[PDB]
Amino acid sequence: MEEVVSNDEGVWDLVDERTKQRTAKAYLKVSEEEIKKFDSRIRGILMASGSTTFTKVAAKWNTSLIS
Amino acid sequence: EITPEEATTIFSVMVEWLESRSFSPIPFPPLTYKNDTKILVLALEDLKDVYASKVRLNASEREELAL
Amino acid sequence: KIANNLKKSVVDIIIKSSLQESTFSKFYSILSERMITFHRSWQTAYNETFEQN
Amino acid sequence: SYNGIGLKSAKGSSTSGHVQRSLASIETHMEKREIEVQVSELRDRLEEEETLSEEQIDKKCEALRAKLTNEWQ
RNA sequence: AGUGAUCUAGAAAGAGAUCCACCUACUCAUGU
Repeated sequence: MEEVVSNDEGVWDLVDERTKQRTAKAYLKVSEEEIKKFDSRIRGILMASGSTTFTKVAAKWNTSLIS
Repeated sequence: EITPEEATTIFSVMVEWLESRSFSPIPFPPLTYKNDTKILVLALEDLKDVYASKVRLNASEREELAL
Repeated sequence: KIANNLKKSVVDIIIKSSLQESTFSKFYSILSERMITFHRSWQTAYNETFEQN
Repeated sequence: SYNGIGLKSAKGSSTSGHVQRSLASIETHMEKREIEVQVSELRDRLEEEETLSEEQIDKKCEALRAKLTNEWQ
């Protein structure tokens, strides 16, 4: 890297286990397959809720959101 | 689709690995196996993990819960 | 758009809310770095709050 | 999308689309040149004052060159 | 020394097996 910039929460500080120094930054993103799987999961939450109570729709949203 | 020579090389490298690691084979579980009821209660807690929260039970799920 | 008469208190809320959590997260660092790079008064506020702490 | 930042449409994202800006962001050579200059000057002089014939000017120029050479070792 | 960038929005009839995380937990010998 040209300029060492402190970055977002989604980066990882890769400490070298030899010299105990942060020597690399692993940047994280969520893979597109898992994003499409989460979209399909929220779509399944909508679709299985034909005639379902509102609290159970909220609990399904909380379950998939926490997951 | 597997040729016999491929199958013999597969079996040869598996014998080579499992003898390079000095791997003793897994025995059949005896009549008086030591950890046996703990393996059984693990394999049944694995099965009741499906049936702890659900309400709608068909013939097969009710039958295996009785098992 | 907080004036100078509350910026030290805002930095103290940022400190005392970073310390609520179980472990240290980078969120408060990224926050404080952008706050320092915005204006000189926030940098003087972080000087005064490190000395205060 | 003002400045190419915003959405294609507010419809579709189900957001407000309220995009707001972030407040967080050599010596020998020289000698030679001199000699050349001198020669040029001589030529000019000749042109100015009685040197329609070439032999004269050429002669004088040659002499000048020789002198220059003598001067520089 | 910082402005500024703000979708939605409801009526009729019809439909529809739901299937899953928000409370901690262990120390007497009356004698000889």
